[PDB]
Amino acid sequence: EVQLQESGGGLVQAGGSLRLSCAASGSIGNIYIMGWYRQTPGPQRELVATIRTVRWTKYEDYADSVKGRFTISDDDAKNTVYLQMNSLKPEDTAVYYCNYKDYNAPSDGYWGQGTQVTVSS
Amino acid sequence: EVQLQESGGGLVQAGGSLRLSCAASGSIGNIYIMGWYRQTPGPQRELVATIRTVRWTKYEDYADSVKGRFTISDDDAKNTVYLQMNSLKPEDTAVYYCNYKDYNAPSDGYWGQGTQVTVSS
Amino acid sequence: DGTILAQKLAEEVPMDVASYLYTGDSHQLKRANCSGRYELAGLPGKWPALASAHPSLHRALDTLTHATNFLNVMLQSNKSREQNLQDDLDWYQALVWSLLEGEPSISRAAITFSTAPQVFLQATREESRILLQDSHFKWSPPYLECENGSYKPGWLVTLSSAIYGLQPEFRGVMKVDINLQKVDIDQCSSDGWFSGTHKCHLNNSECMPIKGLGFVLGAYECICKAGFYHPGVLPVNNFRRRGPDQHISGSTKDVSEEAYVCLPCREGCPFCADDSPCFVQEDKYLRLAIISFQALCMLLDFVSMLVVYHFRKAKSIRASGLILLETILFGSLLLYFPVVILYFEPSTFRCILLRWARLLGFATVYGTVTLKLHRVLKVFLSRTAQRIPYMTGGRVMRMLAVILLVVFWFLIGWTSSVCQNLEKQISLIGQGKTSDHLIFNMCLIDRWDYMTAVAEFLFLLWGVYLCYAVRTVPSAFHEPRYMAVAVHNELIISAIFHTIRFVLASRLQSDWMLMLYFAHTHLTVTVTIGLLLIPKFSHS
Amino acid sequence: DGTILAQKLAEEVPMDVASYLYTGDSHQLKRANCSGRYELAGLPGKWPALASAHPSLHRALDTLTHATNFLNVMLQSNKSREQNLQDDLDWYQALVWSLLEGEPSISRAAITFSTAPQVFLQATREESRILLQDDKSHFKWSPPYLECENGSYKPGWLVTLSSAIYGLPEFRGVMKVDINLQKVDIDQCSSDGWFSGTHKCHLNNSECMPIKGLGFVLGAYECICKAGFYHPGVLPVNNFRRRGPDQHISGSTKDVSEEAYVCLPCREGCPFCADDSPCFVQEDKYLRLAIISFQALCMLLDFVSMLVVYHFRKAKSIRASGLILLETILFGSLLLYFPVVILYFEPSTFRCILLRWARLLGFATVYGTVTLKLHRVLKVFLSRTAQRIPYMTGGRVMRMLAVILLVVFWFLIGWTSSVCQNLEKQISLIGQGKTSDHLIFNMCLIDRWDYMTAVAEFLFLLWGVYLCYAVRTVPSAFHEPRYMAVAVHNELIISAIFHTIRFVLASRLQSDWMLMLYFAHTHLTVTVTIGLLLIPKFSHS
Ligand SMILES: CC(C)CCC[C@@H](C)[C@H]1CC[C@H]2[C@@H]3CC=C4C[C@@H](O)CC[C@]4(C)[C@H]3CC[C@]12C
Ligand SMILES: CC(C)CCC[C@@H](C)[C@H]1CC[C@H]2[C@@H]3CC=C4C[C@@H](O)CC[C@]4(C)[C@H]3CC[C@]12C
Ligand SMILES: CC(C)CCC[C@@H](C)[C@H]1CC[C@H]2[C@@H]3CC=C4C[C@@H](O)CC[C@]4(C)[C@H]3CC[C@]12C
Ligand SMILES: CC(C)CCC[C@@H](C)[C@H]1CC[C@H]2[C@@H]3CC=C4C[C@@H](O)CC[C@]4(C)[C@H]3CC[C@]12C
Ligand SMILES: CC(C)CCC[C@@H](C)[C@H]1CC[C@H]2[C@@H]3CC=C4C[C@@H](O)CC[C@]4(C)[C@H]3CC[C@]12C
Ligand SMILES: CC(C)CCC[C@@H](C)[C@H]1CC[C@H]2[C@@H]3CC=C4C[C@@H](O)CC[C@]4(C)[C@H]3CC[C@]12C
Ligand SMILES: CC(C)CCC[C@@H](C)[C@H]1CC[C@H]2[C@@H]3CC=C4C[C@@H](O)CC[C@]4(C)[C@H]3CC[C@]12C
Ligand SMILES: CC(C)CCC[C@@H](C)[C@H]1CC[C@H]2[C@@H]3CC=C4C[C@@H](O)CC[C@]4(C)[C@H]3CC[C@]12C
Ligand SMILES: CC(C)CCC[C@@H](C)[C@H]1CC[C@H]2[C@@H]3CC=C4C[C@@H](O)CC[C@]4(C)[C@H]3CC[C@]12C
Ligand SMILES: CC(C)CCC[C@@H](C)[C@H]1CC[C@H]2[C@@H]3CC=C4C[C@@H](O)CC[C@]4(C)[C@H]3CC[C@]12C
Ligand SMILES: CC(C)CCC[C@@H](C)[C@H]1CC[C@H]2[C@@H]3CC=C4C[C@@H](O)CC[C@]4(C)[C@H]3CC[C@]12C
Ligand SMILES: CC(C)CCC[C@@H](C)[C@H]1CC[C@H]2[C@@H]3CC=C4C[C@@H](O)CC[C@]4(C)[C@H]3CC[C@]12C
Ligand SMILES: CC(C)CCC[C@@H](C)[C@H]1CC[C@H]2[C@@H]3CC=C4C[C@@H](O)CC[C@]4(C)[C@H]3CC[C@]12C
Ligand SMILES: CC(C)CCC[C@@H](C)[C@H]1CC[C@H]2[C@@H]3CC=C4C[C@@H](O)CC[C@]4(C)[C@H]3CC[C@]12C
Ligand SMILES: CC(C)CCC[C@@H](C)[C@H]1CC[C@H]2[C@@H]3CC=C4C[C@@H](O)CC[C@]4(C)[C@H]3CC[C@]12C
Ligand SMILES: CC(C)CCC[C@@H](C)[C@H]1CC[C@H]2[C@@H]3CC=C4C[C@@H](O)CC[C@]4(C)[C@H]3CC[C@]12C
Ligand SMILES: CC(C)CCC[C@@H](C)[C@H]1CC[C@H]2[C@@H]3CC=C4C[C@@H](O)CC[C@]4(C)[C@H]3CC[C@]12C
Ligand SMILES: CC(C)CCC[C@@H](C)[C@H]1CC[C@H]2[C@@H]3CC=C4C[C@@H](O)CC[C@]4(C)[C@H]3CC[C@]12C
Ligand SMILES: CC(C)CCC[C@@H](C)[C@H]1CC[C@H]2[C@@H]3CC=C4C[C@@H](O)CC[C@]4(C)[C@H]3CC[C@]12C
Repeated sequence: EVQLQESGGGLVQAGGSLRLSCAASGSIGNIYIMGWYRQTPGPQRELVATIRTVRWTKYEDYADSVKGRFTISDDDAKNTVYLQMNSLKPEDTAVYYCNYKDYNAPSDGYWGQGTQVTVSS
Repeated sequence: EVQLQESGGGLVQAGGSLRLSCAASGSIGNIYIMGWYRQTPGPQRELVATIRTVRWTKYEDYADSVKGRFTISDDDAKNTVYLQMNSLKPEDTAVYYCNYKDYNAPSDGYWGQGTQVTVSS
Repeated sequence: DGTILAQKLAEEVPMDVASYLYTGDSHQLKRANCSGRYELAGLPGKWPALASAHPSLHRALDTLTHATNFLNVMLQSNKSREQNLQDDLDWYQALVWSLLEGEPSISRAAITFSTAPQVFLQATREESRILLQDSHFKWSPPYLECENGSYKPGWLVTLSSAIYGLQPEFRGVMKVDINLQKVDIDQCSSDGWFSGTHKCHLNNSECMPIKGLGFVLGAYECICKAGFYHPGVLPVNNFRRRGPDQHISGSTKDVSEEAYVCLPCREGCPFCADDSPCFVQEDKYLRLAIISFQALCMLLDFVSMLVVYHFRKAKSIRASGLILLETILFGSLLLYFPVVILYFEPSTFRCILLRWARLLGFATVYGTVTLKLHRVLKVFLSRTAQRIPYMTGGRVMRMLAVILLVVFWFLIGWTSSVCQNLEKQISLIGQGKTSDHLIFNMCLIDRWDYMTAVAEFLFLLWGVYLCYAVRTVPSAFHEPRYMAVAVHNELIISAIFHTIRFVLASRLQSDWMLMLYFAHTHLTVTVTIGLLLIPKFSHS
Repeated sequence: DGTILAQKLAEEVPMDVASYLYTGDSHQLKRANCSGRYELAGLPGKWPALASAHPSLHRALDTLTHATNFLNVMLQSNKSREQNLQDDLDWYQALVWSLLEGEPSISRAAITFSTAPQVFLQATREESRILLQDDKSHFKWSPPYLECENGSYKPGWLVTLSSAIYGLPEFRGVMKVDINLQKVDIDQCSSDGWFSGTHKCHLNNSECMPIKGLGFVLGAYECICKAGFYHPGVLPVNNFRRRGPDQHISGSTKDVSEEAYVCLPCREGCPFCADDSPCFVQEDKYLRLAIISFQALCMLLDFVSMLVVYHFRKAKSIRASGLILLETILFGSLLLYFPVVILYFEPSTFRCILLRWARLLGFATVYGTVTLKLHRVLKVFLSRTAQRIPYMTGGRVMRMLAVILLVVFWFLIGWTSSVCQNLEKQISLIGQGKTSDHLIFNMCLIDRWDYMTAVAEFLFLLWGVYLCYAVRTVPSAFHEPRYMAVAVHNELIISAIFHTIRFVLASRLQSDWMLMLYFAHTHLTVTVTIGLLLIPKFSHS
């Protein structure tokens, strides 16, 4: 139930980087999960990243395929949850959606803003 | 605490075996300590040892000199405890005194009865 | 209605009632299969934590949730291979043990840990070892072991909770047991476990409505099956005292687990014996003829009035005059109504008539006799000097009218003043004892009746002085000689009777009062209406 | 002495008073290198056991006891030495971090585990992350703790509870649990379970309660003591001492707020506030002083009149009246002059009886000899025409009047005796009356017997009226019967009017009005009687 603020606009090429932080203004820092629903459902070059395990000893939730891809971290008492666009790809073009997963979120969570990004080769 | 009971009479030569049955009638089973205070202060072939630590999964607390010696392990210390005469030697000729612990006793290890055993080679 | 359901549930379980009646049962005989899975639990379905049976179970469930919180924390450990080494296996069962000695009452516990069963369990409290086998804190009904017999346990619960798993449901639970034998089994009132608020054979369904304030519990309402143990709350059985009314302690009959009667010890007062202390004994050999005789006296007096109405000549009576003798023979009737009134219950209306009749009767009878005795004296002292002022009815009657006015006035004042304090106190229908703890209903003394007692005494003093004066006058029929007796008699007997009645007020029985009233009335009044009348028909 | 302790202890802790009485001041604070470090709470004891700190604290220490019991396992576990493996470190960092979520009121916690300190500390509620930085037993407590740093900050007070961990020679290590108390309040500042147990009630209760019976200074929470934590639903009520009619009463006069004072106020005669005008009726002297002086003067004049008559005998004019008769009439009137002087004082019981005892004897002695004198005149007239003169001067009339005096004595005795019996139950004499303006005044009630005496005098005087009617042509030397006729009719009319007025408008009349009416009636009837029967004896010769 937090208005997540996504700021990820900007024209970037392959190999560039960008910090798109879905800040949880209505809440506090590392308590929720992400996973960034995107308009394009057909990324042949692997999917978006996610991190943190809600509250229990924050863990790297990469699925063994995103390690050499977009990298995300936090700073303990830091709500800004940025995902650097490591090894950007042409498929990156989509509208990203930070979401909630803590509880009362059976079918994942929901987003409160959309960022329109465009990446080419 | 308790009214210990010592039953270890009987002549025995070296290599024989016998059971001293220290029974904590006025108390519960695996709740106290042993160690069998003895008068003989000059045993050149080591002496008796202790078993269990506090209350947990009765353990072997021999000093590496009684492991191949008197077997006080007992069938199950949650009962009268039998002390066995493995590899009997002439120095055993004396009177045995059972002792207890767990504090909350004015003496905390006193004896109440006594069995005198004679052992020769 | 849960009482009836419990009673029915009694007969659907063989060799089970005797466990609640008597705790042991198996101590003498335990030969049965797996029995006692569930009996009633709670009338309002179940108690999550409500009805608060001891705080021990509160802390037990609290420790349960706390411990399960540890495991819930060890759900998503990072890089948790959990190979189940010696130390890994050690940790969990060490915790299972640790969960034990934090509370006084607890039984065996176990952890499933389905990865391969990996189930680890121990024995009851104060005796624990290690045995390996090969949501929201759901409750359970009371439990008993089933492998053979029943033995000691006696309705120990099987509370447990589960744990969750992620990458689903680990299919693991943390079972605990609580021995409920050493626990107070409700109070059979103030709904709790196994007993909603009345819960016994007719706690009040037969007796209490008849007599409120039955006090069935005191501290434990009509102690129920119970059985777990006997707590210090003193289970109160058949404790409903209820004081008066049919609903009583009822130590009469049917004293057992079925004591539905409680129906006795109610007769007129808050006692148990038959009615007798509350109401003094009444006799009929004394309270019956006493009214029949007075009825006869009244009827004879009426017929005598008529007889005089049939005799006007015979000058012997002329000297008295019809108008006066008739007044006396009527005042007598009014004086004859302190006994008939006393024959019934002492209401207020009757307790007022008792004075209204007596005072008027007196003021008529010895208000005309005295005036006649005065007229004789005046005529005698006047004729010796040329003068005869006085005359019969027409002269005496108006003088008597003054006395009647005064008496009317006082009675009106007294009645009005006494029917005004009824808002606060009645002070009319009281009760007294007779040195044997016996209560009876009577009419008290107003502290004005003392004044009325002495008023008539003072009045009759004038009459006796008149008697002293007229002693030598020539009288044709000796009438003054007669009336002297009628005056002195009521000077003496009336005083004696009044003092006796007043001093022994509350120490006198009701029938005794009736006897005394009849005696006094027939010892003075009859003499008055017989002495002034009989000579008129003889000595011609 | 518990109350003054706070006041004297405020001056060893600068800037803190403002924090208790105003918790929010911390926001503007940039001073006080270190804030309060230790506050004296020993007056009730070292620490309140089973305090009124809600079960919360009980359950918190219970979770701590469960935890320490957990750590009391591997101290003796066989082969449970290891070398601080990563799995063991995870278990250790988890075992107390779990303790946080099990209680909504536990702040940061930690574990020492000296072997490599290995200590861990956590962040605030609902967001906590562990951090690692390189004898006595049974749960010893500690005083409230303040984060010194360079201020006090909002968190302010937290209790640092802890215990010990034994090992197989202790472990030289402990476990730290912190408890937030901002959400809890003091024990209503009057109970016996916390800092201010039945103390810290400066200038209340003992100062305001003994004199102020049922002062009720608390109601629900007396003497708001420290606050600082919060203002929960306990409703801390200050200056709650109402006292009803007590000498302290409301006391909403002066010294308001924290500096409480002004216990004594708003208590004068009745349960009211701010003076004595309410309840008590206005009392005047212009209608309560000259009246008694005039009454005394009239009394003294009557006395001298009696005397002068004693000094005149040979005047044949009086000879008809008879010395004894006129003296009796004058004394009767003098006695009748005591329903006003009696009303001049407070209505006791003795006086409330004296009033009837005087009025009835006067009203029977005065118009009980006039009537008889008229009767004697009538009888002598009706007898002289027929060879007879039976009546004679004082000696017959007086003896006949003795009967009326006997009857009156008797009734009064009965009435007095009856009245002094109900005193055990109710008094029904000294009552209180209203006058349509919420004011109470003390008066004497009506007995339901005075209705009867009022009509008794009326009936009696009717006889005199008839006598007056009969004697209308008798030749009289001094017209005395003509005069006495007025003395009878005047009374028959006035007394009736006065009685009805006094009975109907009874409770709706203040005391002074009653006195005025009594004096009016007395000097409208008795004075006329005396004057009429006496003045025409020293004139018209
Ligand atoms: C004062 C009240 C309470 C009672 C009064 C009762 C007396 C006065 C009444 C009751 C009955 C009456 C009598 C009834 C009948 C007769 C017959 C007649 O030829 C003369 C009058 C005479 C004789 C009456 C006189 C008055 C009387 C006696
Ligand atoms: C002529 C004489 C002898 C008759 C007897 C006197 C009569 C008038 C008296 C005797 C008893 C009296 C009653 C006594 C008590 C009560 C109850 C009261 O709440 C109303 C008045 C009432 C009902 C009285 C009315 C008058 C009464 C009936
Ligand atoms: C019937 C009852 C209740 C009436 C009231 C009681 C009194 C007042 C009555 C009863 C009898 C009456 C008397 C009866 C007869 C006479 C004779 C007559 O020449 C004068 C009136 C006189 C003297 C009456 C006066 C009033 C009287 C005394
Ligand atoms: C002299 C005799 C014959 C008659 C006297 C008249 C009687 C009937 C009158 C005089 C005054 C009257 C009383 C005056 C006032 C009250 C108070 C009222 O709340 C109840 C009625 C009551 C108590 C009246 C009852 C009747 C009463 C007593
Ligand atoms: C003798 C006759 C002619 C007159 C006697 C006086 C009568 C009328 C008087 C005497 C006592 C009086 C009663 C005394 C008390 C009460 C109770 C009250 O709640 C209603 C009025 C009532 C019931 C009174 C009515 C009037 C009353 C009955
Ligand atoms: C004041 C208290 C003690 C009452 C008085 C006491 C009683 C017992 C006595 C004392 C004096 C007595 C009186 C003395 C003489 C007379 C005159 C006589 O022709 C009639 C009776 C009469 C009128 C008596 C009535 C009763 C009397 C009043
Ligand atoms: C023992 C007691 C209770 C009995 C009552 C007393 C009676 C017997 C006494 C008291 C006074 C006596 C009377 C006193 C005076 C006289 C007047 C005389 O011309 C005839 C006898 C007569 C009338 C006496 C008769 C007996 C008498 C009436
Ligand atoms: C003694 C107690 C029980 C009281 C009873 C008294 C009765 C029986 C007494 C009291 C006074 C007596 C009277 C006194 C004097 C006389 C006069 C004489 O010529 C005939 C008998 C006669 C008329 C007596 C009859 C009996 C009598 C009336
Ligand atoms: C002697 C003459 C006047 C005859 C009438 C006597 C009357 C008025 C007197 C005489 C003695 C008196 C009693 C003496 C003692 C007691 C006991 C006391 O606890 C209550 C009053 C009571 C019950 C008195 C009531 C009035 C009384 C009965
Ligand atoms: C039997 C109980 C109820 C007592 C009543 C007895 C009465 C009726 C008796 C007792 C003594 C009797 C008196 C004894 C003597 C005489 C004298 C005689 O020449 C006329 C009748 C007369 C005056 C009697 C009248 C009746 C009398 C008063
Ligand atoms: C009965 C009480 C309460 C009140 C009435 C008392 C009256 C009767 C008393 C009080 C003062 C008395 C008078 C005082 C002095 C004298 C002068 C003397 O030369 C003749 C008697 C005479 C004239 C007295 C007559 C009786 C008297 C008037
Ligand atoms: C001769 C006349 C004028 C005198 C006046 C009457 C006297 C005797 C009356 C008036 C008031 C009366 C008092 C009224 C009330 C009380 C209180 C009571 O607990 C004891 C009796 C006592 C103290 C009375 C005694 C008698 C008394 C003093
Ligand atoms: C002073 C008071 C309280 C005394 C008691 C009241 C009565 C009994 C008193 C008051 C005044 C008295 C009278 C005073 C004077 C006389 C005239 C004398 O030639 C005969 C006696 C006689 C007639 C007295 C009789 C008794 C008397 C009437
Ligand atoms: C006729 C008049 C003048 C004289 C009467 C005598 C007087 C003094 C007597 C007669 C009866 C007596 C009463 C009898 C009983 C009681 C009850 C007692 O608990 C208190 C005293 C008291 C109330 C007495 C007071 C005095 C008393 C009223
Ligand atoms: C002037 C003369 C004739 C009047 C004499 C009246 C006397 C006897 C009367 C007046 C008031 C009476 C008192 C009235 C009230 C009380 C209080 C009561 O608890 C006991 C009786 C007692 C103490 C009475 C005793 C008798 C008493 C004192
Ligand atoms: C209260 C009402 C309802 C009834 C009672 C009223 C009484 C008190 C009234 C009515 C008629 C009156 C009588 C009328 C005429 C006479 C005859 C006269 O020579 C003396 C007074 C006397 C005797 C009056 C006294 C008062 C009296 C009796
Ligand atoms: C309205 C009221 C208060 C006024 C007072 C009433 C007075 C003025 C009236 C009432 C009755 C009247 C009296 C009635 C009858 C007589 C008898 C006559 O031979 C002389 C005049 C005399 C004595 C009258 C004088 C005036 C009188 C006394
Ligand atoms: C007959 C002449 C002298 C008047 C007598 C007045 C007395 C006896 C009576 C007659 C009418 C009565 C009033 C009638 C009605 C009420 C209303 C009631 O809520 C209170 C009592 C009160 C106010 C009575 C008081 C007493 C009263 C005034
Ligand atoms: C000032 C207030 C208190 C009223 C005064 C009342 C008295 C003192 C006054 C009022 C009117 C007066 C009367 C007026 C007229 C006469 C006729 C004269 O030939 C003799 C005196 C006599 C009979 C007066 C006596 C005194 C008197 C009754």
